[PDB]
Amino acid sequence: TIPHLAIDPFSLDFFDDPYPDQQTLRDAGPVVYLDKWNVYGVARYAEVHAVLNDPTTFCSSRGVGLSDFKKEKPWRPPSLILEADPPAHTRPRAVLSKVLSPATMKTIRDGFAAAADAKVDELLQRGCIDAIADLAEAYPLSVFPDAMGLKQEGREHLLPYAGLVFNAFGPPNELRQTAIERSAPHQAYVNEQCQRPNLAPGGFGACIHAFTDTGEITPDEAPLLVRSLLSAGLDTTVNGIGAAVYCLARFPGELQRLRSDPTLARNAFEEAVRFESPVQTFFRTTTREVELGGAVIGEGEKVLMFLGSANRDPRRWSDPDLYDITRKTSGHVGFGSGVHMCVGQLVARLEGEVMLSALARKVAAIDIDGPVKRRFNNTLRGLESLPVKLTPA
Ligand code: HEM
Ligand SMILES: [Cl-]
Repeated sequence: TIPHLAIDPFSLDFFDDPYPDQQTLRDAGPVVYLDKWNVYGVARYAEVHAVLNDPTTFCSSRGVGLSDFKKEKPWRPPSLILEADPPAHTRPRAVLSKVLSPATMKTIRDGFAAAADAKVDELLQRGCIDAIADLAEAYPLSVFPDAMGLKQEGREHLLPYAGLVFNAFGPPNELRQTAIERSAPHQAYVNEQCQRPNLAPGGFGACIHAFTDTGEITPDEAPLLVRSLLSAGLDTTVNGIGAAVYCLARFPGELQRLRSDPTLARNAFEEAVRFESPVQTFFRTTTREVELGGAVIGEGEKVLMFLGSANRDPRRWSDPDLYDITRKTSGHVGFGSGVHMCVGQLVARLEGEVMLSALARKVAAIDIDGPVKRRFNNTLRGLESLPVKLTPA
């Protein structure tokens, strides 16, 4: 009843060009079995959305990577938010929601926007830049560590640590095992910065620690919730902003529409998140035998969700393979869906909006002028290098 496929969604061949294989996965059926890793897969929007929105049946506390925490030891202490189910999930989630809330966004927006405008002005003086290192990486590095309240020393560990986290959700392939082999210095740095005395007043980290007396979290939970933001909040935005720049370089008609109405900046970024889905995949584990899209899945089984595929499923989207900055993107799953839906989405959108606004107001053309290089990661999609020439407006 369930078709078996040999596609390896964690192979470099897949990362290099996932879209044909994702159509094969969607068209094979609502539920597939991936013999390569002995997991179920769902690649259509309908089933991905259904799985995300039934956390009781498709739980996260046994890991959202391939590894089943009931069978293997986690490579690090489990996340108190990502790798927790209700009810344990609920109060830590509420704390991070209030830390990364609308009020916090109002406090940081002006500085995030000034930093984006200044970066674009700087890049325009250079003309020919690498939109990854010099923009997608440089801009979040110029705002997010400071907003966290991190000291200056040691920030070179942040991107390696995040790459490690997202590789570690994958299977035990060379990407994962190499990342884990080199991880000790990055974990040591990150875990240390999660302690209250190392987080500057008023930053996201100090705000988490300041929530440890309401009855929602205890002081011993705060370091791991800081760890969540340092795991999830930098590399994702790098790939999201890089995706948006890549899209504007490949779809010049859409750059021209954005220039003509810079208030499209926020939707242009959201559409980039749908179109390139920086977080491509992750898992749930079934807590019982369940029927999904006509197929029966046993208890204790890993289910791989293809978020990027769901965001390109023609059963849900018109012209899914077009980048359209006026698309109604509501319902895309690039930030997830349901109780775990990205708690940092307002930070992500703020960064992407103010960067695309700066581009819309200051740049007339973005032309690829060098070899484009992909960055390979078990669960993130993004570029390693994006050489562009920026023409000033
Ligand atoms: C374009 C940027 C981003 C993308 C594409 C993204 C994507 C996602 C997705 C798909 C999930 C759901 C995971 C699941 O259901 O298992 C998620 C959760 C989460 N994200 Fe993001 N994210 C982004 C930015 C951020 C930022 C900026 C932060 C923090 C400042 C952050 C922190 C978190 C946390 C803590 C969770 C766990 C939430 C929970 O389990 O309740 N993310 N993200
Ligand atoms: Cl760690």
